[PDB]
Amino acid sequence: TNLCPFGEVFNATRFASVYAWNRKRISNCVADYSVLYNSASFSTFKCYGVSPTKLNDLCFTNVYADSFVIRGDEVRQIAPGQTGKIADYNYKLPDDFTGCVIAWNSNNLDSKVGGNYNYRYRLFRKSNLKPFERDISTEIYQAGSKPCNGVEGFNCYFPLQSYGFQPTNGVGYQPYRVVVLSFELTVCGK
Amino acid sequence: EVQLVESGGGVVQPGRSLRLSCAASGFTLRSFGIHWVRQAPGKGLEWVAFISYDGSNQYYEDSVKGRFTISRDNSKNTVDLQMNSLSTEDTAVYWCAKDLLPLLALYYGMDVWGQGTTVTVSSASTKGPSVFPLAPSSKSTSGGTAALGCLVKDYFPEPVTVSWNSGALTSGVHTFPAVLQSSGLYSLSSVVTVPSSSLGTQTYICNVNHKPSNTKVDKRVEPKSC
Amino acid sequence: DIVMTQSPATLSLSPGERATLSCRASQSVSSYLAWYQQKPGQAPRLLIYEASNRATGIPARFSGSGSGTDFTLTISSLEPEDFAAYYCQQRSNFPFIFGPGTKVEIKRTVAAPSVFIFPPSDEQLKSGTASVVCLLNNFYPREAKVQWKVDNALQSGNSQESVTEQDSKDSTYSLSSTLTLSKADYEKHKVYACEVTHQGLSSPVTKSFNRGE
Amino acid sequence: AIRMTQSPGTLSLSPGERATLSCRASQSVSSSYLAWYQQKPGQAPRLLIYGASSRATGIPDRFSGSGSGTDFTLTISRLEPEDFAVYYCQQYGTSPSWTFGQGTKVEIKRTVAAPSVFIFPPSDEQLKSGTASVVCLLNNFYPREAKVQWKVDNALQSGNSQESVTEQDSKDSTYSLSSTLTLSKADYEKHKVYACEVTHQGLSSPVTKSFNRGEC
Amino acid sequence: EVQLVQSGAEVKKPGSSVKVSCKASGGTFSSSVISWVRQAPGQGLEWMGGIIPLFGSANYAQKFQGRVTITADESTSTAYMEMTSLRSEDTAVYYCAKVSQWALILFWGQGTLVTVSSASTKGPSVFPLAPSSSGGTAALGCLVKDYFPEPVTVSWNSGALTSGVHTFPAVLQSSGLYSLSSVVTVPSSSLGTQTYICNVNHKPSNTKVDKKVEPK
Ligand SMILES: *[C@@H]1O[C@H](CO[C@@H]2O[C@@H](C)[C@@H](O)[C@@H](O)[C@@H]2O)[C@@H](O[C@@H]2O[C@H](CO)[C@@H](O[C@@H]3O[C@H](CO)[C@@H](O)[C@H](O)[C@@H]3O)[C@H](O)[C@H]2NC(C)=O)[C@H](O)[C@H]1NC(C)=O
Repeated sequence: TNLCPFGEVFNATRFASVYAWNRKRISNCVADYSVLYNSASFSTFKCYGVSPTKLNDLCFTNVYADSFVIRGDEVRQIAPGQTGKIADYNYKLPDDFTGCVIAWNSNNLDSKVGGNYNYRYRLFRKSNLKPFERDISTEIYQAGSKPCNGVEGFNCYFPLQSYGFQPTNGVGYQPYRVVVLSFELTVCGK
Repeated sequence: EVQLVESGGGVVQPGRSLRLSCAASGFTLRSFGIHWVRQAPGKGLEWVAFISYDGSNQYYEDSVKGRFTISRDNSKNTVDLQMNSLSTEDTAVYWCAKDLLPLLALYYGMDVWGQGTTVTVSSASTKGPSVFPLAPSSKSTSGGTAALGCLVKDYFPEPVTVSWNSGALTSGVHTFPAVLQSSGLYSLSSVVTVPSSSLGTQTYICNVNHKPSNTKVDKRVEPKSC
Repeated sequence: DIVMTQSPATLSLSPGERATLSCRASQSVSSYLAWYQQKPGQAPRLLIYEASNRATGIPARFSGSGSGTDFTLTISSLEPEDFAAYYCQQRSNFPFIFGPGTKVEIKRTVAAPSVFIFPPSDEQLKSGTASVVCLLNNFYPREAKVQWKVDNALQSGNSQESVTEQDSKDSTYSLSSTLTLSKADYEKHKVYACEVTHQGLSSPVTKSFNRGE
Repeated sequence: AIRMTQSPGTLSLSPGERATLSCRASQSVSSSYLAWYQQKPGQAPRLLIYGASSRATGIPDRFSGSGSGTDFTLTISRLEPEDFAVYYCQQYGTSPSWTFGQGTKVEIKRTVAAPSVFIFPPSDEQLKSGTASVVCLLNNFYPREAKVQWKVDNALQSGNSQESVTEQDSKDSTYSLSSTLTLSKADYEKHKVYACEVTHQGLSSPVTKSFNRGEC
Repeated sequence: EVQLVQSGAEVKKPGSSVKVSCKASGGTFSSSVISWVRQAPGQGLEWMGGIIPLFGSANYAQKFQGRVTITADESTSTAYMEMTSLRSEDTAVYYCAKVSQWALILFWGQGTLVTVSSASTKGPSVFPLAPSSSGGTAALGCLVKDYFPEPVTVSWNSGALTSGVHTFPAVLQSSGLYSLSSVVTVPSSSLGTQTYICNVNHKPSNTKVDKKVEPK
C-alpha cells in the first residue's frame, strides 16, 4: 500500500510533445481524488464512462496517466470519437473510453518570447492512429522518385512540425497541458 | 515542373457517362491524396470528391454521390474520375488538386492544381455560327465616337474567338462572354468603339473563328445606307 | 453538412486600401480552414492554410485569422494584381465545403454607360430571325438594368444579358443585351427600345429606333 | 539507505562567475524527487529547485537545476553577492524516506581588505557586577582568515576569549570578527595594559590596539 | 493555500522529553508525506523520519529509530514529533516538511528551537561598548551577555539605524549562557550630535532593554 504519485504527472517541470506523449502506469496506490475536481487550476475536466465527483470510491488494477502539450484549439480533440491533426496522428482516445480528460492553460510555462519550438506534433501519417498508439518515428518521407536517404528536400518532408508558442498568441494558439486518466479492470479512493 | 494535367473532358449527352484522368509529373502521385473540384460557368468552386494516397478511402460530394466514382492507379501514378448519369448541372470545369502535405494530410489545403478540363453536358450537335454585322448608326454617337460590332449567333460548343481587322484593331474592343440560349446554342457579341470621322475611309472586319466546326468567317461591318 | 458563408459578395476598394474578407462557418471547423485566390481563366491558388498559416510564395500582405466559426482574410495593401475571387474552404469534416466567394474589385468613380442600339441586319432577317442588340459601354458600378420595350409593351422571356470582366485600365464594365424575335413577330411592331437605368443616370435612359427607317 | 554526496565541499568564486554545484546519489533516483535548498545563516532553508528543475516561487532565473540518474547539478549563471549560502540537495518521494546532502558552501572571492581594529574596555556598569569583558572588533576585512591574540601586560592570554564572525556581507563581501576577553574584576584590576594584536593578509605589520586600565 | 505551523521554542533539561506539533492547513493533510528534519547548530539538514497520515506507519532514519516517535492526527490535521531521553546533543532546530501526492513541491514549517541544557531561562545584561575620542569613523556597540536560551534581537535607534550594523552570532560560554556583541560604525564627527541607543529583546525571558551608548 503506497501513495498515488500523481504529483509527478501534473506538477512535472516539463511536459512531453504530443507525438511522444508520456504515459505513467500506476499500480497499487490510493489517492484523495476529492482534491482534484475542485481545483480551480483546471479549465477542462471532462470524465467519460465515470463521474468525477463519485471517483473517490472505485478500484482497479492500473490507472494510466497520459500527459502531453497541445494548443488550446486542439483540446476538443482529446475526446472519444474525434478527428483532427491530434486525434488522427498524435493522441487518439477510443470510442468506449472510460476515464477523465484534464487540461489547463500553460502559456505562463510553455511559451517563450520569440517562440518556444521544443513542443512538436506529427503532421502527416500513413494511417490514422489506433487508440492509445504512440508513433515516434521521424523517418523522412521519400515523396518523389529521387531518394532522400535522410536528406530533406524537394519531395522529402520531415513528418513533425514545431508549435510556435509565443506569449502574445491567441488563446486558441496558446499551449495547454493535458492529462488523460484511463482505468483498467489495488487503487481505491479515500 | 511540378504540375498536374487533366484530360478526358468534352461534350456528353445527358444520362451518358464520361471519365476524366489526372496525370502528374515532377513528383509522385502515390505520395498525395488527390481531390476533384469543379466550377460551373459563372459560379463558385464546388468540391466533388477525394481519394486517399492508397485508395483505401474515397469520399464524394452529396450532389454526385453514387453517380461519380474516383480511383487511382498507384502503380502507374494516375487518378481517374468516372462520371455517369451526367446532367446539365454537371457542366463545369473540372480540376484535380493535389494535397499539400503527403499521405493523410487533410487539415491544411490543396496547393498544386491542374489546368482543368471542360465538360459540357448537352444533347446539341456541332453547329457553326452565323455572323451578322452590328452596323454603326445615329445611335452610335457618343460625342465624336461611334460603336460597331459583330453578332456571333447560334453555335455549339464553346468557344469562339473574335479579332478585328486581323489583329490590327485591339483598342476599345469588347468581346462579351457567350450566353446559352433556350435553344441549346450559344450566342456572342463583339463590339468596338471607333472615331466617327473614319467610318467612310476605314474598313472594319471582324474575324470569327469557331474551331469545333472548322468555321472561319470574316464579316465586313459597314454603316447602314438609307 | 457545414455551410460556409462569405461576406461581402463584392469588395470595392481603391488600390492600397486594406481589404478585410469574412468567412463564417455554421459549425465549428476548429482552425481547419483554407483561403484560395482565383483569377479569371486560372485555377485557384492556395493563400492560407490552417486558418492563419501563409502558403509558400504568397506575399506577406496576405494574412488569415480566426478560429471555430468566424475567420478573416486580410490583404494589408491592395495591389492591382489582387483583384480576384477569394474562396474559403473548411477542412474539419468531409465534405470540404467551399464558401460562396467574395470578388475583390478595384473601386473607382461613378461612370454612366454610353447606350447604343442595333436593329437586326438584313442578312439575319432573311433567315427568319430578328436580333436587336442593346449596348451599355464602359460604366461603373456593375449594377445595371436593361428593359426591352416593343411598342411600349414591356418585354420579358426573350432577352439575355452579358457583362464583361472589369476592364484592367479604366475599371469599367460593359453590358450587351440581345432581344430575339422571329422575323414575322419582328415585322408586327415599329418601336424597339431598350430602357437602361444606372447610378450614373438621374433617371432611366431609352435608346430606340423604328423598324424600316 | 540512499546517500547524498555533494561536490565541492566549498565553492569559492568572484561575483559574476558561474557556480556548478553537484549532488551524487549512491543509487538511481527519480529526477521528479530532487530538491535544492539555499540556507543563509540564522535563517530557515529556502527551497530553490524541486523536481530537479522547477524553480520555486521568487527564485531568479539564474538558478537552474539539471541532472538524472545519479548525477545532478545546480547551476548559478552569474553569481550575485547575495547568492552566497550553504546549498543542500535532497532526495524525497511519495514514501517517508528522504536523505539530504552534506551541503556545499559558496563564498565570495574579493580583493584583500585589511580590517579596522577597535578595542573596547569593560563598562563601569559591568565592572560593578564583578566581571570585566574586553571586546576587540575586526571590521570589514577579507579574506576570512585572521589572527587575534590578547596580550595583557605583554602576556599572551589563552582560554578566556571567544570569537564570533559575521557571515559574508551581501554588499561588500567582507567579514567582521569580535573577540571578547572575559576576566574577573579581581583579575582585571591586577593588570594595566590590555591589547589585542591582529594579524591579517591585508596588514603589512600586525596591528595592536590597546588601552591602559584607568586612562581616559 | 497550504501552510505548516509549528509549536513554540522549548527549553528542556537532559533526560526529559519534548513533543513538537505541526498544524497543517490546505486539505492535503491526509494524502501527504509529512516528515521531520533536524538541523543541529553549525551542522546540516538531517532527515529524521516521516509518516503518511492515511497509513499511520511511521518510518524513521537509523540514527533516530530509538528516541523518536512521529505521529499524525487527521481529526485535527496536526503531526507530532516526540523525543525522549533528551541530551545536550539534541539541541537543534526541528522543521516539519510536507509533500503532497498531487505536487512535487515541498512545504515547510517555520521551525522549532529545542534547547537541551540545565541552564535556566535568564534575561541578558546589556553593557555599552563606548566609542573612543579609525581615520574618521568611530565604532560603538552593545554587549549582550549572559542570557539563555537563544535568541536575542538587537535593533539600533528602534530600527532607524541599520547601515553599518554588525550583530555577531552568539557564543556559548562555559557557564552555559550565551553572549554576543552588536556594533555599528559611524562617522566620528557625528558622535556628539547623534543619539545611539541599542534595543535588546529576549523573548524567552520577556526582557527588553534600551541601552544608550555614549562616548567616554
Ligand atoms: C507545482 O505545484 C505548485 C503547488 O500547487 C498548489 O499545490 C498543489 C498541492 C495543488 O493544490 C495546486 O492546485 C496548488 O496550486 C505550484 O505552485 C503554485 O502555483 C499556483 C499557480 O501558479 C499558485 O496559485 C496562485 O497563487 C496566487 C497568489 O497566492 C493567487 O492569487 C492565484 O489565485 C493562484 O491561486 C500557488 O500560490 C503556488 N504555490 C506555491 C507553494 O508556490 C507550481 O506552480 C506547480 N509547478 C508546475 C511546474 O506545475
